[PDB]
Amino acid sequence: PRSLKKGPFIDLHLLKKVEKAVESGDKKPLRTWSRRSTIFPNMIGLTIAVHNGRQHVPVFVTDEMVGHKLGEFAPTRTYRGHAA
Amino acid sequence: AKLHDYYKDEVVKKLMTEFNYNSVMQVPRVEKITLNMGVGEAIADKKLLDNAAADLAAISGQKPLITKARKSVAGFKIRQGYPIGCKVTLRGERMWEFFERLITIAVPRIRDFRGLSAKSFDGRGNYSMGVREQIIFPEIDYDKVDRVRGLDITITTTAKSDEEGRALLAAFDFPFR
Amino acid sequence: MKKDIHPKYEEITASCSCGNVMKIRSTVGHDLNLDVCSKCHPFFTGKQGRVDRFNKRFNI
Amino acid sequence: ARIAGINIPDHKHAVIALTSIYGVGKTRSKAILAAAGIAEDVKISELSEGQIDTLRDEVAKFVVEGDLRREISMSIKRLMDLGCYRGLRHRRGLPVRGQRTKTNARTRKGPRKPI
RNA sequence: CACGUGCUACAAUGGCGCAUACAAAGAGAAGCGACCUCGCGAGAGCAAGCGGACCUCAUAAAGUGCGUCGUAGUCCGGAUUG
Ligand SMILES: [K+]
Ligand SMILES: [K+]
Ligand SMILES: [K+]
Ligand SMILES: [Zn+2]
Repeated sequence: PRSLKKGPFIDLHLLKKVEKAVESGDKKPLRTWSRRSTIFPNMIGLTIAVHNGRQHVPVFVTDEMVGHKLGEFAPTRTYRGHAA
Repeated sequence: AKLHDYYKDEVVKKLMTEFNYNSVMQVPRVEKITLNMGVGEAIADKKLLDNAAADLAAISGQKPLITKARKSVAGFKIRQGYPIGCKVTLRGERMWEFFERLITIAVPRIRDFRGLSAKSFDGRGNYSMGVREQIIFPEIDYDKVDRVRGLDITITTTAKSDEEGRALLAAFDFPFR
Repeated sequence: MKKDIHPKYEEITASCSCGNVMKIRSTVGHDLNLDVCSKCHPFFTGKQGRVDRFNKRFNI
Repeated sequence: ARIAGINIPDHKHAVIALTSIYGVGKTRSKAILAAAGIAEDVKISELSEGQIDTLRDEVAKFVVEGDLRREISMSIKRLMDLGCYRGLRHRRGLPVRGQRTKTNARTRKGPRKPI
């Protein structure tokens, strides 16, 4: 995991968007490709659509989700089982 | 003895106030405690039932009564009159001594004890609980235990309802989650 | 009680770490030393997130 | 003899015997013994009841047995409820730490299941 | 799910603890980095030396002595998961 001294990593563009959305009010889901960005407390109650490589997957941030990367909640590979 | 003395000295007064009972006879009493072991494995081996009986005897302090199948059951591969369990009925002094031992020593010795369910009343004020391991009872020796045997304990009460039953047990500070 | 069919049942002294001593009838016969009892057991005594975690670890 | 609601082996040395407790490994076992002032080589049978009580106090400091199991269960449950990648791996009974699944992964998957 | 090539084991000709011997070959400047301090540790800070038979990587390990474990799914194994 990222060293504590470096602090949590977030893409600047996502941070700006989140701040604007929080200030604005309840907003349409934010569309981001930043799967690597850590989920922050301010994000809670916001819906962020995270790219999974082919589509943006809506994620409603919750308190438990905080401290996890956005990509964790958007699955990249599709598998419905062999011989299914 | 002590718990019986406690019942008369304290429990009656607390219950009388709580339920506004007209008479002392109205106050719920612990009629009996029945300890049962269902030894299905006995059908394969007779000795297992004997060992279970010996364990129940040590815990109860009383020789157990062997129970036998009421009717033949294909599912369990049992025929009527085949011994498949043992029980002891505890009354009076022996009951109160067991009740004390259970609350004071055995229940604490239960692994990962987080309290007993208060929803285990049968609807008529009688409380049933299961013991997963005979080890909890101090009389049983961990070193000499051939097999882990559980038992089911039922406390029969003169309580008309579950609320009266739970109150009676609560008065004795029976552990409840 | 019937005679000669029951286990011997005599008063024994049970001692605990908390120091509670109880004299009870039992088939055990020998005096018992107990790790725990009703008096000292945590349940009886009553002795028995992410947002906060984030703030503590990553306070800026 | 009886610590943390379990029976530790009397014949074994204390350092080994303590590891029988869930949540106690060799390191914690050594730490507990050092705090209790009991030598690692000493057998549990040899220890006095007072010595056993000191051990019990030391064990109480660490989360162990049922309490630990509850914590572990909650942590896994949280992940599965979250629906995070790790949670999904727990649900499917597949490796959670990015190991290969094309071959191996038998510990998580279990015995090979013929097509 | 099937196969190939490996690694680690299933222990006592071993495991673990402590103490203590004996190599070769090689690499290094957006590099090798000592010492000292700090951290259980991975490391961190500070900071020599060395473009090298000079300084650094860098500890050889098996071994040996002593102690312990005593044939157990173990003081074997170290997968898996928090
Ligand atoms: K352990
Ligand atoms: K993978
Ligand atoms: K390999
Ligand atoms: Zn006590």
